Amino acid sequence: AVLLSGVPVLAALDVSTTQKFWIEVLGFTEEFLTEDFGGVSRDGVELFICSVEDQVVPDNTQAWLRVRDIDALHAEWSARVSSDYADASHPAMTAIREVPWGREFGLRDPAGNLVHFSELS
Amino acid sequence: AVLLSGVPVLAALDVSTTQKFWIEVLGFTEEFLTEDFGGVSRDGVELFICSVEDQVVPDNTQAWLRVRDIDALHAEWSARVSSDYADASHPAMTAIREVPWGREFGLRDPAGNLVHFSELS
Repeated sequence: AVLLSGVPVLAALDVSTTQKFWIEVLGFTEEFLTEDFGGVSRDGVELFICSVEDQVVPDNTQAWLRVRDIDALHAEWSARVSSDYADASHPAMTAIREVPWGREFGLRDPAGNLVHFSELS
Repeated sequence: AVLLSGVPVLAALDVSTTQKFWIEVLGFTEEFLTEDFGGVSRDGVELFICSVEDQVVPDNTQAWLRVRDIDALHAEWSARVSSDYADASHPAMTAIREVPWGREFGLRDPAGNLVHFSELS
């Protein structure tokens, strides 16, 4: 038995809207969408999105995506996603930060999930 | 910018205990452990484990791991993890199920996270 890859599952009270963001704003390709369960990918890296009935769940859900050329990716998204992280009514994206293992930025989606885009250095 | 891989983040009120399960029971290799944040991997596939203060979060957290030879993996774990899913006091593992996209089993860890081990067919 060999493990092949891992697929983070984001949570959302509204799967469809959250998936539309990952696709149209962030530039992921749709894999599938049902009412309760959605999937997207970019460069073969997949993320699923599953419905929940309590907002505390997505507000406490995270994922990491390892990237190459984090600078290009942040620039792609800088016009599209607010840098005002303190405003919880909209998605937002942090600046790129240097952390002890590499560089990363965080992105909070419309559902509340926090995804870390990171590069090892 | 190229995405390289995705890393699911499990939730837990007790990170250390949950990581000890993934390592000692499930046979993952430790990557790191701090009080609030842990990492493991197997065949290069990583999972992180992050602390939360509300049990509803891990009880509603999922991940998918794509595998090859799901039958070998289930057999590896069958003596080690109860098949009594209805008993919530211990980890448990479902039987392998045929789903419209392939075959899969679910594993609920001590923290409450549900991870799906799946094979495409």
